[PDB]
Formats: sequence, C-alpha cells, structure tokens
Amino acid sequence: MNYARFITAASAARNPSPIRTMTDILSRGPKSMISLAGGLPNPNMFPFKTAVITVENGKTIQFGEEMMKRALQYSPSAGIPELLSWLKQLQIKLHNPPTIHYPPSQGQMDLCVTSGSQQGLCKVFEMIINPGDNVLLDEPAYSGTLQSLHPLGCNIINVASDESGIVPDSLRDILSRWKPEDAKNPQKNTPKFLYTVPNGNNPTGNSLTSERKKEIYELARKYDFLIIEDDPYYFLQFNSGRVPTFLSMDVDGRVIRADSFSKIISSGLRIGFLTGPKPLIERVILHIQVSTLHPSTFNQLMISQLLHEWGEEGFMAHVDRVIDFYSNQKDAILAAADKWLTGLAEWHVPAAGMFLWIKVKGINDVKELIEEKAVKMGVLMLPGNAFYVDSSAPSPYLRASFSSASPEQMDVAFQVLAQLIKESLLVP
Amino acid sequence: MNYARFITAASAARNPSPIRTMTDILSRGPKSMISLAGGLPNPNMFPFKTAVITVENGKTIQFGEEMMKRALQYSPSAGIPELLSWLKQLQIKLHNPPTIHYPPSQGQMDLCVTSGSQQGLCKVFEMIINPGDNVLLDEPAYSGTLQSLHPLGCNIINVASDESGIVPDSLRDILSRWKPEDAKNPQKNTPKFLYTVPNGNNPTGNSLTSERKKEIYELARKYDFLIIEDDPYYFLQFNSGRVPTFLSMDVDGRVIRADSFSKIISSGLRIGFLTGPKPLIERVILHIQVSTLHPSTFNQLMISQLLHEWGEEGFMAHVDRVIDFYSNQKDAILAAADKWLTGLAEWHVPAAGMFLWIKVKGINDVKELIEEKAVKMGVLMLPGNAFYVDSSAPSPYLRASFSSASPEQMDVAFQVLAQLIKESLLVP
Ligand SMILES: Cc1ncc(COP(=O)(O)O)c(CNc2cc3cn(-c4ccccc4)nc3n(O)c2=O)c1O
Ligand SMILES: Cc1ncc(COP(=O)(O)O)c(CNc2cc3cn(-c4ccccc4)nc3n(O)c2=O)c1O
Repeated sequence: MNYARFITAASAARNPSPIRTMTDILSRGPKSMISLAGGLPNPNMFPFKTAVITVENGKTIQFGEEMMKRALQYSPSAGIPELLSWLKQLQIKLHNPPTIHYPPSQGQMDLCVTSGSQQGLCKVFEMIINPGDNVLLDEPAYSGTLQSLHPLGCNIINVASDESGIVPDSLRDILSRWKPEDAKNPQKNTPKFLYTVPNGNNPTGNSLTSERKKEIYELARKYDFLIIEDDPYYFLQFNSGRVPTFLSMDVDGRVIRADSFSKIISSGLRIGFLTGPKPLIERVILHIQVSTLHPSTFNQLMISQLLHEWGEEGFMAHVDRVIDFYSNQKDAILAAADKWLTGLAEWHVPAAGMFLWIKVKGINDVKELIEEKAVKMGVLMLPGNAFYVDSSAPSPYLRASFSSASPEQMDVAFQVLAQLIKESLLVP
Repeated sequence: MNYARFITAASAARNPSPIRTMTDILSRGPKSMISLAGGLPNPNMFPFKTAVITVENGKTIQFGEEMMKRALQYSPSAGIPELLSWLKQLQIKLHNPPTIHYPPSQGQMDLCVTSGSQQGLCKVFEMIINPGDNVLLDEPAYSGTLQSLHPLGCNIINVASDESGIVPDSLRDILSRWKPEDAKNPQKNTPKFLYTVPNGNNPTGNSLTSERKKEIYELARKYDFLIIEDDPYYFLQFNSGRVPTFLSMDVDGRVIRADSFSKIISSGLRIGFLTGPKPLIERVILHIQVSTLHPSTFNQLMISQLLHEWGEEGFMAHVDRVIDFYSNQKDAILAAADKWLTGLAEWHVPAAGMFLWIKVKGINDVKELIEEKAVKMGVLMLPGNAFYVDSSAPSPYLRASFSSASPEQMDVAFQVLAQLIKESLLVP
C-alpha cells in the first residue's frame, strides 16, 4: 500500500529524536558503556524510594530500589519493551494479524503504548486529516471523536447504521459517488478513512457482526481507505467468545486499531495502545516524541508486572469477571427500563459496553427535560445531542450508563424519567 | 491584548467536552443525586487495591481503598484540584505574577498540569503556529523544540546569544525590519513569539540576566509578541538566589511559562505545568481533553501528597539538596575537562542545568568521532548538530551531561575523548 497519501505534509516532515541513533548504536558497541549523551536526570535525587501495591486479592506488586529508579526515569517513546512484547503476543493470540511478517514498508504490524487510547486516536486523526478531507463514520458517535475531528476541518460523511452497527449497503451507496481508481487520483477527495467503534458503540451499545465486518473490509479495499478500529469495549462483550476484529482480517495493512485498558484495568493510569502498519505507527510515535515524550514509566511497570504475573490466562479470567459484573448491571438497567419506560421510550439491548441508548417517544428534544427538569428532581442522564456532528439539532435520545448505579438507584432514576415524559406530553 | 490573533482557526474552533457542563449543573441541583449521565467505568473492577510508597527518608505515602479508587479513575483535564491550588500558591510565592487578579479576558493568571512540560510546549506551538509564521529563538536550542517546530512550517529567526543568553541588541536589530504598528496589521507577518530557555539553556548551560530579561520584555511589548518561557532548569540554578522570571514581569499577560518536575521530582512520572493567560491556557486544556484527556491521576496524587506534606519550605529544601548534588557533578566534569581537554577543546562554566557544551578545536564536524569512534571505545556524547535548525551543517560541538556519571567515569570518558580528538588532529 501507498501510506504517503494518508499522511499530511506536517506528519511526513517529522524526524526522530537524536537519542534514537544513540539507542541504535548502544546495541552495536561494548557492554560496560559510559553515557554522557542522554539528558537523563540523576535517579538518586528522586524522593520516592520503593513501592508496594496490593492486587485482587492477596497478591502484591513490589518496586524495590532499582525498579523504583527505573519507574521514575524517562523511557522509550513507544513504551517499555516488556509491556510492548507482552501486548504484541496478546495481539497475535487474539487477532493473529495477517501483517505480522510483512516488510516494514508494506505495513508490518507495529505497536505503541499511548497515554490512554484517546491519545492514539488523536495522533492518528492529526496524522491523516487535511482541511476538506472526507471521512466516514456512523452517527451517533463517541463525543470525544467528534470533538477531535471538529477543529480539523474535515467533511464528516454519515454512514447509516442499525442494531448490528454500520449497514454495508449504506457504505456501498455512499462510495458509489467515486470510482475505485479515484483513490490514486491527486485531484479527487476519496475518503481517507472509516472510523467505527465495533463493539458496544458509545453511545448506542450496538456491535458489528463478523459478516458485516467482512463486507466493510471489502469496500475499504475496493475504494482504498483506512479503517480506524476504536475498540475500548472489545474486552466488554456480553456474548461468550469475541467477534473477529477488523485487524484480524487486515490482509492489506489498512487497519489502525486502538485498544484501551480504561474499562478493565484503570482509566486513571492513562495506558492504552495502538496496533497498525509500521509506517503509520512510526508517524504517531514521532508526534508522541515531541508531546508527552512517553507514557508514565511507573504506570507501565505496574501494568506490565500485573500482566506478566497473571499471564494471558489470568488476564482473560479477570476480563471474564468484569464482563460478568457489567452483564448483571445491564440486566438491572433493562429491568428498570421495562418497569418504567414501556410505552414511553424505545431502547435496544446493548451487545457490549456500559451504556443504554434511550429514545423518548412523543418528544422532539430531551435537552430541557433532562438538563433542567430532571436535575431539579435529583436525576442526571446525558442528552443525545453530544453524539451528533450537528449537536444543535434536536434529539429525543439520552445515554444512561449502567457501570456504577445500584438497581435501586436505577429504579429511582427511571421512575422520575417516566413521570417527566408524562409531564412533557400533557402540555398545550 | 488580542489573544485570537496569536492562535489558529483550529485552536479557536475547540469546544469543551459535555462532562464539564454536567458538573456545572451538578452543584446547581440537590445533594443526593443519581447520575447515569457520566462515562466513568466502575472503579471496583480495577485490580490494584491499596499502595504504600516510601519517601526520602523515614516518610511514607499511603493510598487506602478509597484513595486508590480515585487514583485509578478519570480526573479533570487541567489536573487534580489539590495539585492545581498548591502549584498556584507556589507560582504566586516565587513569581508574584502581575496578572493574578486581572479579568479572565485580560489574561488572568491560569495553570494546568501537563504530561511533562514537553506536552505543554507542544500544545502551545500547535495552538499558535500557522505555516509561514515568524518565530524567534536563540540557536543552539533544545532539540525537542526544534523537532516540534520543524513540521509546523514556521520561519525560525535566529537571535544572537552569548554567555549571558539572548543579546537584546540582536533582537532589537532583527525586529527593526518591521514597524511596531505592523503587529496590528493582519497582512503583516510580525513574530508570533520569542521562545527561550532562560536558565541553563539546553545545550549551552548559559543563563539570561535580569537586565536582559527586562530589555527583551520591553521589545516584546513594542512589537507585540508572546514570550514562551520554557524553564525546566529554573530549580537548578548554580548562582545564589533566583533570577526574576519573564512571568514575574508580565504586566501585559504576554508570557506562557512551562515548568517541569523532571529534573527535581521525577522525569518518568510525566508531570509538568503551564502558567499563562487564561484564554491561552483554556485553548491548551481543550486540546489535552481530546488527546491525553488528563495526566495520570495516580501520579498527580503521589506528587500532590508529597508536596502537601513537605509544604513549600520542604519543597525548596529538596531543590537545595538537588542543586548541591548537581553543583558537585558540575565541578567534577569541569575538573575532568581541565585535566584531559585543555588545548583540545573550549567550554564555558554552565550557570544552571546538567550539560557541558564543548567545542572541539581544529575539527569542523564531530559527528563521526562521536556517533562511531567514541561508541566503539565505550563512550556516548551528543553531537552538536541536533541543536541547530540546519542539523545537516557541520558542528564542532558536543553536549556532555554531568547528571549521572561518577567523577571516575568522567575521567575515563574524557581520556577517551582526548585520544579520539588527537587521532582526528593527525589525519590530513
Ligand atoms: C529545554 C527543555 N525543555 C523541555 C524539556 C522536556 O522536559 P519534560 O520532561 O518536563 O517534558 C527538556 C528536557 N530535556 C531532555 C529530555 C530527555 C529525555 N531523554 C530521554 C533519554 C532516554 C530515553 C528517553 C528520553 N533524553 C532527553 N534529553 O536529552 C533532554 O535534553 C528540556 O531540556
Ligand atoms: C469510544 C471511546 N473511544 C475512546 C475512549 C477513550 O478511552 P481512554 O480512556 O482509553 O483514552 C472512550 C472512553 N469514553 C469516555 C471517557 C470518559 C471520561 N470521562 C470523564 C469523566 C469525569 C472526569 C473526567 C473524564 N467521561 C467519559 N465519557 O463520558 C466517556 O464516554 C470511548 O468510549
């Protein structure tokens, strides 16, 4: 593939740090080397000495004197080597990407640890988007993505979707305005990429099927666009097993995948990872180098130590317990919606994640009913407006999270909503 | 001050996330509220339970069950409130900025925690720079800043400098190409900003005097440009007292200051902070919101707990012990250079920081000596090329860090350097 056409002039202009050549020559010189090269501060000046972190339950992560000095010091831009190698093997085990052994220039599978998956996505959007470029996505979409794309000056083209996510026939119809050969044409503006959240879309809770992913991938090949697979709910699917990902079917090296530890390990530690073709991942790493430099070494070492002790089996057993908890939370929110909202609202059973997307029946805009009337009654939900490119347009939808509230709290919240629907209906 | 004229259309287009709006109406409603509006994962699913971190020396930082759940959860984009308030008070005590009580629109002093000071600088450059803009700086300059500015398409104008940093007469001569009234002219390209490292410039080690800062500030007012004060060695000055900063003389609200904890507390934790006018700090926070979201909550809580227990006095006492250690390292590197390099190289005594900037006599380019010959002999130093806009031009300079090597290691390293210089001197 020609990666240069999916890279801005600014992104292509990025050069590596002078410390890259120094690290490459460090592995080509003697063993007992003296370095006065790096701008590394003295680790003995740091006030934190050792650390003990207890793990669920009875287990213990310990940072001795030397490990603590490493944790408090600068580390590689793409992430610590032990976390990268464990994650690489996880990706091979979970997705077996076709690109593992491709030459670097042909999109060889590459990884980098990011400060949450949001950082990876942002660098990816900034690497690709020139003002006026065309991008594809299905609305309602994650507000963070829309807020990230809005300043970039791109035209966002909405792809139709249903309970099984993106409708491939709608994507087929949209793309028919171009001819496949337009992707090679400098005077044509064929879409740079398709962005999607394939499992438990934020805010709908809907997931793509394997069949639909195969059809979407074939259209991405035909019109030569990238697939940005933002999958933070991959490890939060309600069904047993896992639907094959876009990365698993990536024969062309056209998929950039974002994974997150936010919903399973910790959101506050800011650790996620990007998997994709080496020429694109390299552009992202060069941008990280001049911004955050690297993700927290301390946080990476905590997660790396946990993952190595658990192994892939202990990791998957932990995700299984997390899924079990969210599955019960999902049943409790569905039971509250059944009790109070039957006849008043419409909702689908979410396939993954932590949200219930509710459509209020005889109301055009839910914003004032929620942002004002519901708050006064002691209940807060998110109005749907925030999940569309045109956020000023009226929305009868609301997003309700089932991650934290108790069944009794959900019952209170839904009873209130039901009376406010009956209130906004009897108004002349 | 007209802040919109300094920023890009993309930066001005940034909008806040909806989670800020929901928090604004949270305090505006009852106390025992049920909120299904948020997107926070359930914290009880996170595998880390408690933490104990030992501090220098005999002291301990503890994260109980509830504090650990906070540390592992999402937190505000600008930083945790207790770290922000402690940092705000430190800035007032150290710099007493003239803008503390200005209205928000007039550049009221504002702060935000960043994932290292490099993130703050990068967001600041991205917020300001349109291709073709003129920017001022003194070369040799920090490689990270040059590598960051290079993709932005700006014209970098070199300001002459000496052992006391930027020469105000050179800045005066450069600016004379414009008339002060051109700064109000949209069709003129007057400089957007002056960037400088006022204490222990990376790589020279040179520091600006108070008198030079006052003259530079007056030129910044006359031609209406911003001052980007990148000061990571502010807490690493070898001279007695601290030279007043650009922020301390900032009557106009034209200074953006970057501070770093990398050289004093931890480089690996990725915690720094930006201080500047509220309209500009807000644009940076809005960009952080779509990228890293926030700095690690865990890392901020560790630093915040340490700073609150130390107090500002304990913090300043720690910086004194750090300066004392680097002052001794500086004497050891100067003694090693005197012994091995006299007649072979030239160097100035650094005023602050951790680097010795060495000019090799009789050689035009030190790159092959440093990147190949020295590495093979087991010694690493940085060639000077990386500190200039034109990195391909030959450089007789090298940067040697005195932060980590022992006096015995410096002696070995410089004996090797002397040997290689001698070898080069004999080749005709
Ligand atoms: C003027 C100025 N402005 C801002 C900052 C940024 O500081 P933050 O940490 O607060 O973001 C600095 C920090 N400088 C350096 C930081 C460096 C880090 N590595 C390194 C070495 C090995 C592995 C990974 C990284 N090597 C470094 N070298 O060589 C440096 O010079 C600065 O000097
Ligand atoms: C599809 C998709 N893609 C990527 C990501 C990013 O994940 P990372 O953490 O890996 O960067 C998500 C995460 N989503 C959300 C994250 C949220 C964080 N806060 C919050 C709440 C209070 C204080 C501070 C922040 N509120 C949030 N809300 O509302 C969310 O929906 C995602 O859903």
